[PDB]
Formats: sequence, C-alpha cells, structure tokens
Amino acid sequence: LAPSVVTGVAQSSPLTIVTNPKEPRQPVPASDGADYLKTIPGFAVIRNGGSNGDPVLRGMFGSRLNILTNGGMMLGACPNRMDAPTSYISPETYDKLTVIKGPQTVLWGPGASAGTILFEREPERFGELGSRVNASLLAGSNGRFDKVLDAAAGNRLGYLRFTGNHAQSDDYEDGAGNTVPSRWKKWNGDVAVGWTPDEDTLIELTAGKGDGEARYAGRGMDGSQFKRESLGLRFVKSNVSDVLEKVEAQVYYNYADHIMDNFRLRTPDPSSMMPMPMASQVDRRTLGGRLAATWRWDDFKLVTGVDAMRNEHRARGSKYDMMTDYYTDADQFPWSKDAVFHNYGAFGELTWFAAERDRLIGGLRLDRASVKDYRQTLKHAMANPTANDTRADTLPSGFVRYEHDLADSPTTLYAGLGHAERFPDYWELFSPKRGPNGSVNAFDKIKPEKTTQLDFGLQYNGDKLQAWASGYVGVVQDFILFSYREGMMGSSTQATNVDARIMGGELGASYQLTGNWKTDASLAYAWGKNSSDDRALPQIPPLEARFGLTYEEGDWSAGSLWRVVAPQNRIARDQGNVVGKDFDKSAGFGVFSLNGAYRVTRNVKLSAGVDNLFDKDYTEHLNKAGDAGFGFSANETVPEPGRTFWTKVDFSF
Ligand SMILES: [Ag+]
Ligand SMILES: [Ag+]
Ligand SMILES: [Ag+]
Repeated sequence: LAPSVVTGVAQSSPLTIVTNPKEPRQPVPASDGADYLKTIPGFAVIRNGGSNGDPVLRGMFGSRLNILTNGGMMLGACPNRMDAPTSYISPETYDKLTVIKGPQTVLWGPGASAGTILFEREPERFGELGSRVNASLLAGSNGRFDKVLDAAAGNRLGYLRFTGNHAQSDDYEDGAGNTVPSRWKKWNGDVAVGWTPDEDTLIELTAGKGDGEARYAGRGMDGSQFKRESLGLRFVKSNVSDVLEKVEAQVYYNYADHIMDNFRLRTPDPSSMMPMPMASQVDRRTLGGRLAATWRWDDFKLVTGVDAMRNEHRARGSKYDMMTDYYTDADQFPWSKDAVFHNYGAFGELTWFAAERDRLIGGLRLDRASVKDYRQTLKHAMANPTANDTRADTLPSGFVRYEHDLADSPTTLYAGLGHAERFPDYWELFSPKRGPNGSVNAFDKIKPEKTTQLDFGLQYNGDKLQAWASGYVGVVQDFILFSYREGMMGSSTQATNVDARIMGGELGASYQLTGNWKTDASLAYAWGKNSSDDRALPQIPPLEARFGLTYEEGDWSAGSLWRVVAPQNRIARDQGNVVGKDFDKSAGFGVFSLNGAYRVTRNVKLSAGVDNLFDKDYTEHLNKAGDAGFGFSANETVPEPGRTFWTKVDFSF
C-alpha cells in the first residue's frame, strides 16, 4: 500500500506491458510520449533536445511502431520528424498505457511491425450524481514546472470530463557544465462528453487542442509551433446478443499544424547554409475510423472488424528577398498539397481457450493501401517526375500464438509466429532526395516492408519473486533504410530497400526480499544486420541494464536506480533513418538516481528525486548529431542532462 516511484515497468501478460502513466517516474519524463516509454525495457529514445524524442523499439523506429491515442491515430507533419507522434501525447493526461511487442496483433491498424502502443482513457463510472479531481504539480532544476488537471462530473446517465496540462523547461546543462539548446513548452486541453443511456450503452464525444515549442540541439531549425486539433466520436454496445458481447464503432479527426524556423528560438547562424530568416510551415490532416464486433461463446472469443484511414500533408515556406532584406512569412503564401494516403483494412482475431492452462490465438488482416503524390514541383525549383501519380498495394498480415501454463509452477510459456507487411509512409516516400539507384525518385520505387518474426518467452508470477523474459528472431524483407552522402553542399538522403535479420530480447525480475525491501532488474538487447550489404543495421541501441532497490515502510518509500549501458561497436556509418545516421562507436556509461515518496493524506502524496546523482557526462548512441551553429563539433551528438532535482505533489478527490 506504500507509495512508489516508477524506475521500470514489468511485463504482466505474454508480450504485453500495462502501466498507469499518472505515477512518478524516476528518470523524470519531459512530459512527452517517448519519455514515458524509456521506463519499459526494449525502448530507447533519439534525443533531439530537451523534449520530443523519437521512440525506438527493439531497434525499430518510426512507423514500424503503431502509436494509438484513444484508438485514434495522430501523425505529425515535419518532413524531418521534429514532431514524432509521441510529441503530441501528454501521458499523464491518459489513464492506461499498454504495449504489445512484436507483430502479434491485428486489431489496431496496418503494419505494426515492431509493436503497438495504446494510450487510453477508461470512461467514467458514475452512479449517483458526483465528481472527481486528480491533479499534480512538478518543479525541478532548470526552470522545469508542470501542471496537470483531470476533473469530471456526471451521474448514471452521462458525464463531462476535462483534461489539461501545462509544461515547460529551460535549457538544461550536461555533465560538463555546458548548457544545451533545449528549452521547451507544451500545453493541452481536451474535453469529453459521455452519454450512458443504460448500462449496456456508451456514446462519447471528445475534442481537444494543444500547442508547443521546442529548441533543437541538432536540426539547424527549431520548432516554434506544434498546434494539434482533435475531434473524436465513439460508440460501444454491450451484450446485444447472447454471443455478441460487444460492438464498438469509432471515428476520429486529427490535425497537426507545425512551424519550424531559425529566428524565433535562436538567432540565424550568420555563417551557415541559412544566414537569412526562414520558416517552413507544414500540416497533416487525419480522418479515420474503426468498427469491430466481439463474439464470445463456448471456449472461443472472436473479434472481427474493418478500419479505414485517410491523411493529407501540405506545406508552405517563407521567402527572403536578399537585396531588399525584406522577409515574407510563410502564412503569406498558399498551401501546396503534396501527399494523400488512404488505407482500408479488415481483420479478425480468434482465441481458443483449450481449457485450463492452454491458450491459442490467431489473427489475420488484409489491407489496401494507396498514396498519391501531389507535388507539382520540387526544391531553385525543378519538375517532379511523379506528379499526380498513384501507387497502391494489397498487403496481408497475421499471427499465431500459443500460450501454456505449467502444472507445478505459476509459470506461463509462450511462442508465436507473426508476419506483418507495411506500406511505406510519408517520410520514406517524400523526404529522401534520392530513391534506389536507377529510380526516378523514392515515391516511384520504394517497396513495402515485409517482416516475419518469431516471438517467445515466459512469465513466473510466483510470490516473493516475479520474473519475465521475451525473445525474438526475425527476418525483414525490403527493410527501408536511409543513407547519407556529402556532395559538397548540404546532406542528401537516399532511401533503399535491403534485407535484414534481427534478433534480441528483454528480461527482468523483481524479488521481494523482506516486507520492506524489494529489488528488481532488467536487461534489454537488440541486434540487427543488413544482409544485402553484409554489415550491421544502423541506429541499434546497445545492451542496457537497470537495477533498482526500494525500501517501503508505512506511508513512505525510498528508491535507488543504476542504469548501465554497454558500448555499441556494431554500427553502419552514414546510414540510419530519416532522423539520424550512425557515425561512431559509442562509449558505455552508468547513471545513478534516488527518489522518495511520502503519502500525506489519502488525497495528497509527495515525491522527489535526484536524476544523475554523480553528474555523469554522457551521450546515448542514438542521439542526434549536434548542430554546427551552437557549440557542437563534427558529428558530436547532443549529450544527456547532468544532475537534476525534481519534486512533485499528486492530488486525488
Ligand atoms: Ag520541423
Ligand atoms: Ag532552414
Ligand atoms: Ag535561406
């Protein structure tokens, strides 16, 4: 019953991790989706600045991860992914974060090669007329200050719910006393209206908005705006029949409006490729829906449904007349549409409870994906050879999983085969300046990515000791890979298709030593190989381990955490994704941190922490290369923060 601070999350069900994001996390997160996944073994984060990291799962990056918010899909618009999906998510506003590792589900959209991530909010359960609030404030080093509010009121028949947050930090300092360009600010406000005409019905309308700004240690530009707009409507019916346990319909609309420039959060580097004030605006409009029925009968559960999705991308730039140094901002020009994606899918999952200690699950889905290139020209300007052209493909995926509970031990074993196929996304088709060799551009030739992967592992849910492991081996056909070349002026990317082998796993245990002392540990490993070129895959996080120690008496608790990270010597220089490249073997490091928590009232709880107690100067292997405009050298990557203190108070009524 004693309050805690979360240093790491364990796996509770096979392949499935579930956590409540509202608890204090020990490497305290910069109020961003990617930082709440640091806590779960298998995740790493490309650091861009102080916030807005790009999450990497088992070495896979980007659209290989399926990031859902209330079953809806929010996607960002920057061509260089300053606004990864998780930039718009504020996790402590959500109630449940769950992660399914590997291509082992079909219920939540196409192409979840690496895994799916589901932030949800469970609906209110009001009986009498009533209300509830929970809130939190947080203050830390470097001007870090966060407010979070969650309030609802309603009764048997419906409810109003408000969720909001405001969060900011100024530039942090690394372990050497250098201050890192990394100031950020974020806010969100979202409302939900729910109507529950009887206990077998739920209709809910959601709407919300958010904005932010972020300085980027790399990049060469900063993000001055991250406008989000979201509209959602869903519909749940329970127990409509004896076999038809549930029917869920849902429709959602998301809009991202991003602005990047070099004069609002920095001053234009007078000796770069951008000495002139320049901004670029992009937006992304996303409309999509789901409809699914769950059938339960005998020893079988069956979920069948269809989903659909459209999304569109547009952009406009600034202009700088140079011999009259007059600046025309981007809002003075029209939008140029440049891409439209469509997807329609149909899916089903079947669970056979072969009684007792045996479970067998299989799913399939078939997807029709299509894109149209709307760029009339390229970037001064030249013709686009694929203007108005279209591409489509029909892509099937599916999986089988078997689960076995043992006789003696409280042990579950499991193994699964999964095949997943993913249509290339906006960044793989539109951001590279060159496609495969012999191609007119990326849009024309980049093939879908096809992943076949074997997942297996076990859980020991004993008393005193809980343990879990999950491994994976797989091959990827036509893995989409970026290469960087230096043609004198500027850097130029090239997307290609290669074949890859991948493997790895995570394991962890927590032992309850006494009634007061618990210890736990985790290990995460990833390995990747480009078979086409016989060399390592780029941007693969090195071997990582975490050891925690926690004492809890009555109302209070104290924790320690050691994070130790191996060097990464398997690299692929000048290859990577759309965001970063490999360049140098990384050094290992260890980082130590302390936290404490104390329940004052049944409504008020306190916590505090020191991150990086020993002020270690360290950089992660994945982090982006720092920009020549600031104090960063040649492919030196942005360092991690130095010692930081934080304190937090949680309220609940
Ligand atoms: Ag941008
Ligand atoms: Ag620029
Ligand atoms: Ag310019």
